Amino acid sequence: NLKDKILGVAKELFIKNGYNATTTGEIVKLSESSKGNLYYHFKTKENLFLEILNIEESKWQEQWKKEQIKAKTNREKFYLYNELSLTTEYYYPLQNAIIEFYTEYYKTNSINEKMNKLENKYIDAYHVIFKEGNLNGEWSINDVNAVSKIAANAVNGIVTFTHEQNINERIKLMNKFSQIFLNGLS
Amino acid sequence: NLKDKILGVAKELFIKNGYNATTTGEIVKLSESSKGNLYYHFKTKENLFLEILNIEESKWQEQWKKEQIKAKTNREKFYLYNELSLTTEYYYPLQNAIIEFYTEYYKTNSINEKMNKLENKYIDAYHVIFKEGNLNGEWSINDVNAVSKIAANAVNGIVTFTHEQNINERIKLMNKFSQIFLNGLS
Ligand SMILES: CCNc1cc2oc3c/c(=[NH+]/CC)c(C)cc-3c(-c3ccccc3C(=O)OCC)c2cc1C
Repeated sequence: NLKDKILGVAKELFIKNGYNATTTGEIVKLSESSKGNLYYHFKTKENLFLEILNIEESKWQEQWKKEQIKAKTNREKFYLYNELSLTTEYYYPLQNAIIEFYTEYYKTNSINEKMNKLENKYIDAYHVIFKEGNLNGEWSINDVNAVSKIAANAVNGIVTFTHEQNINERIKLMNKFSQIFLNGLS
Repeated sequence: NLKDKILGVAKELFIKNGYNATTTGEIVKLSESSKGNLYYHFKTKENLFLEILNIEESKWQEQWKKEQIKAKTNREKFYLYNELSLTTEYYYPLQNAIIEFYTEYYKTNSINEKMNKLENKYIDAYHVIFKEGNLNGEWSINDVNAVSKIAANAVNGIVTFTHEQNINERIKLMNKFSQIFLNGLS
């Protein structure tokens, strides 16, 4: 494909090198397509990167819905989502390029637009879990939105900053966190 | 002193121009030293930088040692420590060079190992809070090493992926997290 085969070459690049580290010159060569091409449906570079973040967020959200069936109660869904977070191939892998990207493009009032666009799509799973858990009487959370943002970010932090200790240790610290957290909601 | 001069000159060089832009040639001349001296003390730019990172972490501790006195209980120190980590990054100078360096040498066996020892120093601040909170029946934690690692990364998450929200909202969410988390230990 075209725009679709570029979005891949980019993803690979942003993940492998970082937001700046990778350039359009690079993208184009390996993607194999005149630069101008990129300019059509991919206005700027933020547009391309912001693009990938959306697809990646969506791919992940989709994977989770197709896997959350294995968790009967919302309590389990909390535990599970946080566990899978550590192993997916989606979105989380380029959380580091997001750190760059923000610091490097953080002074454009276009900053909080698509950038908050994601916030909402990223804390969604938690909103459902807690909301539904509230209905489902698994706990009573007066401020679902606050708790979802906290959980989302706390978890993202655990997945992103412990990227060296052996995988199974991670799975366990994560489960201890999920435990302490939910325990604090009651 | 000349070693100290170099570190000082280099730190400010990193702040203004960032990690990748700062050159050792500039570091050598502005500190009135020499390539050879720089080599003898640090071997490489990467290494000189990690060195600064270590000096900075000690200042942080010294700072924390003087600040925690304002918090009588450990429950209090936890809240206070999480809030300081959030507010200071708003204006920590090197923060950028760090984000820049952090990703550059994030897949490097050598550097990544040294960096992990650096975070360990951060993580200890929590260890102390939890061990002491134990000896005071503020809570009972039988896996302090684990809970410390969780606090650190959870907090880091909240501090890192939340720059779009306004500072009052971020601080409110952080104190809420501290509350939720702390509650899950009783
Ligand atoms: C009141 C003066 N304020 C300070 C504020 C700080 O805010 C920081 C925010 C961050 N924001 C999230 C992306 C990250 C990553 C590191 C920080 C460090 C840090 C940087 C390099 C090497 C060691 C440390 C360090 O302190 O390491 C162990 C504690 C830091 C240090 C001091 C003194």
